[PDB]
Amino acid sequence: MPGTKRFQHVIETPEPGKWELSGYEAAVPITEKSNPLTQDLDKADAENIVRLLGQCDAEIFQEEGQSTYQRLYSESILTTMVQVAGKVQEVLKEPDGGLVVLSGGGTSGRMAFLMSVSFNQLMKGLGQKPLYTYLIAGGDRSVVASREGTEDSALHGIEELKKVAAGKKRVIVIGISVGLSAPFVAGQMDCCMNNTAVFLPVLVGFNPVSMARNDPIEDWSSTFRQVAERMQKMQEKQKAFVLNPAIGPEGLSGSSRMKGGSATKILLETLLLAAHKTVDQGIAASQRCLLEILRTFERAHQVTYSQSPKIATLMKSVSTSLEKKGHVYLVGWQTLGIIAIMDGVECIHTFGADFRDVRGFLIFTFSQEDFLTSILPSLTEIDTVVFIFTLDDNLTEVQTIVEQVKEKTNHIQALAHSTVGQTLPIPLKKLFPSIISITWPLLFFEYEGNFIQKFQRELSTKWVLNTVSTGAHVLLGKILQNHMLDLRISNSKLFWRALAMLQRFSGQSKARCIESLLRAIHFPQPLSDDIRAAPISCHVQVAHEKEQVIPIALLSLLFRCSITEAQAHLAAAPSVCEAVRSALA
Ligand SMILES: Nc1ccc(S(=O)(=O)N2CCN(c3ncc(C(O)(C(F)(F)F)C(F)(F)F)cc3-c3cccnc3)CC2)cn1
Ligand SMILES: O=P(O)(O)OC[C@@H](O)[C@@H](O)[C@H](O)[C@@H](O)CO
Repeated sequence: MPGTKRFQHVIETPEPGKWELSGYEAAVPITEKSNPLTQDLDKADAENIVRLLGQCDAEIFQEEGQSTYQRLYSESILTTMVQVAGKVQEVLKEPDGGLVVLSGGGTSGRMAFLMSVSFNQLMKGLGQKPLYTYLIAGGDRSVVASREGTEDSALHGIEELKKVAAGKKRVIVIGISVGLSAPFVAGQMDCCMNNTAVFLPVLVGFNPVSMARNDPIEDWSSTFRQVAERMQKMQEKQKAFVLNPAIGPEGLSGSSRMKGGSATKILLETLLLAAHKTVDQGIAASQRCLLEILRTFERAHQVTYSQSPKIATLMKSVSTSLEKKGHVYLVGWQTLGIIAIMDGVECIHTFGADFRDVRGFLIFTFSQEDFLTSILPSLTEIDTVVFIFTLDDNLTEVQTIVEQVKEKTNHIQALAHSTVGQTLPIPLKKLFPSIISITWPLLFFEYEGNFIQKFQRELSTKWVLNTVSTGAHVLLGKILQNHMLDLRISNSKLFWRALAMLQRFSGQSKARCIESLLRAIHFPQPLSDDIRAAPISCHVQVAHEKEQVIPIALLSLLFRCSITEAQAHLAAAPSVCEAVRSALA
C-alpha cells in the first residue's frame, strides 16, 4: 500500500505501560534515547542544569558493568584505539602519497576540521608535510554554517572523498557519525571497503553496530548498519576498524553536538597524539600511552565543572538577554574563538534560534579594530558578551576590546585558561569581578605547541559553552521534558525523530502519527497517494520551510482534530509551549 515501503521499518507505538515489554525501548539506539537523569530538565534551575549536564558529560568516562555494552575504557575499545594508532603510524613513516581524512556531517564535521588543523600544526612544527585533511557534508563552508540538509547523500560523500584522495597511494578515512547514521559517511566507508589496496576506513560513533541506522538511503543501496557490520568483519583481518564506545544518551535527546562531539575529540585526539608522540620514540603505541591522555581528559571534566556556580551564572545572564530581546557574543582567540563560533551556529538548528541570538567571533573572523568599528556599535544595556582567551594570547588586544564593550553593556563575564600561578594583568581587572578562571596543573609536554594543553582547553571551553547555550534555551521554557519538541525537520533523521516524538507524546498509532505529520507538513494540500509514497527528502524539502510543524501535528492528534482546527487553536494560545503543555494535560 502507498507509504508502506517508506514507513515499514517504523516500530508501532506500544500500548501504554508496555513501552519496555514491547521491546520498543530496546530498539532505541543509545544515541537517540531520553537520558533519565534529565527527565525533568524543563523544571530544573540554572544550577541544577549545570549539575545534570555535568553528570551527563561524566558518563563519557564511566566504565563498563559486568550483559552490557563496551565503553571508552573497555579493553576491546582501547585495543582498537591501539591498532588504529599503529595503522596511522605506518602512514606517518611513509608520507609520500599517504593521507589521513577526517569526515563527518554537522558537528562531527566541525570536529573533523579542528583536529585536522591541530595535527597539521603538529607536523608543521616538526618540518613535516601536513598529512591530514577534513571533509564536511556541504563543503568547507559547512564548518561555520547551519546546514543540516547536506548529510543525506552518500554519492556526495563519496564525491568529496574522491576529490581529496586524488592519486594518493595510502588513505586513512576516519568516518565520524555519532549515531552511526549519516548517509554521507556510509558511502565513504563503503567505497573504502571496495578499494582496500588504497583505503583504510575507520568508523567512529557511539552506538553498537547492531543499533546502527537501518532505513534506506535514497541514493545508495546498502544501509549504515550493513556498511558498519561489514567493516566489523574486516577488522579481524585489520583492514577496517570500528571505534564505537557507548557514552550514554545526550542530556537533550539526540543532541549529538554535545557528548558526541566531546567524545569524538577525546577519542580521536588521544589516539592520534599517541601515534605521533610514539613514532619518534621508536615505540609502538600501547594502552598505557592512551590511558595517560584519557585520564587527563577526565581530569579536565572535574576541573571544568568545579567552576559550576560561575557557569550557572553565565547561563542566567545569557538567558536574561534572550528573554528580553537581546543578543550574545562569544569573543575568543585562536582555536577557542572557533569553538565559540561553532557553539553559536549550532544554536540555530538545535533551538530554532536566529544567527544573532548566540553569535561567535574569532580574533565571523574579525580584526581588533574591525570588531571595534563594526559590531561594537549596536551593543546594548540588555546584551551579554563573553571573552575566552588564555593568558598566553595577547592580553593587550583583549583589555582594549573589553574596556570599550564595558561602556555599552556591563553584562560581561569571561573565560580564562591558565597554567598554575600565571596572573591576570591589571590588579583591578574588574572589568571582571567574577571571572571563570580555569587553571591547569603543569604537565610534561615535549611537542613545541603543547598540544595536550590545547586539547584540554578546547574541550573545557566546549563543555562550558554547550552547557551555557543549551541551559539558556531550556530556561526560556523552550524544551519539553528533555526533548526539543519544536524542531525544524531539515533532514531525514530529524524527520524520523519528529515521527517518534509524536508516537511517544501522543501514545497513538504509527499510521495516525504519520498521517498527522504528513498532513501538517504539506498543508494546505491533502494527503494524496503520491504524497504518502513520496521519498522522505520530499517531506524534508517542504517541512524545512515551515514553523511549528511538529506542535501542529501533535495537537491535531491530541485533540483528534483537523490541521485547520489545530492551527487556529495554536494561534489563539498565548504561546506554542503553553498550547502544547496544557494540551498534554
Ligand atoms: N542509529 C540510528 C540513528 C538514527 C536513526 S533515525 O534517523 O532513523 N531515527 C533517529 C531518532 N529516532 C528516535 N528518536 C526519538 C525517540 C524517542 O522515543 C526517545 F525518547 F527515545 F527519544 C522520542 F521520544 F523522542 F520520540 C525514539 C526514536 C526511535 C524509536 C524507535 C526506534 N529507533 C529510534 C528514530 C530513528 C536510526 N538509527
Ligand atoms: O554525527 P551524526 O550522528 O552523523 O550527526 C551529524 C549531525 O546531524 C549532528 O552533528 C547535528 O548536526 C547536530 O546538530 C546534533 O546536535
